Amino acid sequence: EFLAKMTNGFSGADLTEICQRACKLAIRESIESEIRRERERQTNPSAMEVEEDDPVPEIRRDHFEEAMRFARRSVSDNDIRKYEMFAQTLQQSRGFGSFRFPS
Amino acid sequence: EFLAKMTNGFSGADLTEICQRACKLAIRESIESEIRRERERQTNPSAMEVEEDDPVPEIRRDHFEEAMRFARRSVSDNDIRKYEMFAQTLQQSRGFGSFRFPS
Repeated sequence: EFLAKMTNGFSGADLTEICQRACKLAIRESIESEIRRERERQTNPSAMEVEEDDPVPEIRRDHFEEAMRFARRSVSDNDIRKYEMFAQTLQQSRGFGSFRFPS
Repeated sequence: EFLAKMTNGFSGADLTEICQRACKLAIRESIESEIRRERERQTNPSAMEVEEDDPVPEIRRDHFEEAMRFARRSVSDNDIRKYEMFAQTLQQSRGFGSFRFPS
């Protein structure tokens, strides 16, 4: 809900990217963990991995807060202004309005 | 009031003409009467003009109904459409609308 009143003029095809961006960032943190989990120096067989790491089982908040910094509105202000000018080029009761019938 | 809901898209400078048109038509009927009032044939001095004619002491309805037939809208539909497009080129809350404050 905080993402709602922060992204005002974003199109629907744009905030479907920032969740794919935060997904991509969390996969980057997961493979980052799995490239150093097997990189154990003085790898003792004692104290086995019966407790798993499980570093990122879901998207955290700072993944969103980092992926949100690359947000970008696709449509400009000049094209939403173009479609509003097309809505008024369309009629939408282009005329009198608010009349009544004789008794 | 019947002239109101009959002249819809007339400008204010246009129905100030049709009352000058009905005035001009009633003056035409008044001088029409005064060009035949003094044109009495077999003009007897008996039965004097102690009762005046007074043919048109005000504008009648058919003066309006005849002058209304030469009504003409000055502004077109393309220029009222131009000013509405200028109203939307103007902002008039060109944006979000309808937000609230946190509790």
